[PDB]
Amino acid sequence: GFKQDIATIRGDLRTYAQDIFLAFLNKYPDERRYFKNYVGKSDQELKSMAKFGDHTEKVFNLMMEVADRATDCVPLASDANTLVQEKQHSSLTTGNFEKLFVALVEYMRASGQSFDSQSWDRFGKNLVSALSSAGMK
Ligand code: HEM
Ligand SMILES: [C-]#N
Repeated sequence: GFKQDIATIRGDLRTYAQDIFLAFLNKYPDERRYFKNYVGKSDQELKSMAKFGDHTEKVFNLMMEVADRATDCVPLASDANTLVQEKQHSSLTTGNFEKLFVALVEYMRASGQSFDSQSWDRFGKNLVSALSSAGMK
């Protein structure tokens, strides 16, 4: 279930974070523009870069914190507020986050691993809702 999936992801966080983030960028290539350092680079070029792995690890660490702190896949308002108030998130709308969870759910369903993809879909939905409540346009 959802709780186990957090453990699955955390067990190999760097690998899953890079794979899912790439799945996001590749499904929605318009989103790559937000990430100047990643423009014009293949998956393998990005995986070779320590900074790319470090960035994706930090993002997915926090996502996993928000997921673990949630009750029944409903995230805490304070966590949504953190995400809205991140300086690097200033120009973003909830659609950016919606896209990320579409790609994440797609990745889980395509994977050989037994992810609770429906729970991640619900979690994504509830997070988008919470981002809006915290003031994200
Ligand atoms: C739940 C999902 C997300 C989480 C937990 C998250 C979290 C974070 C964190 C912790 C950082 C700082 C890490 C660092 O300095 O490298 C960061 C940076 C950033 N985030 Fe997110 N983020 C999420 C989704 C998104 C989305 C969907 C976008 C837009 C497509 C986005 C755009 C950015 C950008 C542009 C930066 C700065 C990257 C850079 O200049 O190196 N984030 N995010
Ligand atoms: C945020 N990536």
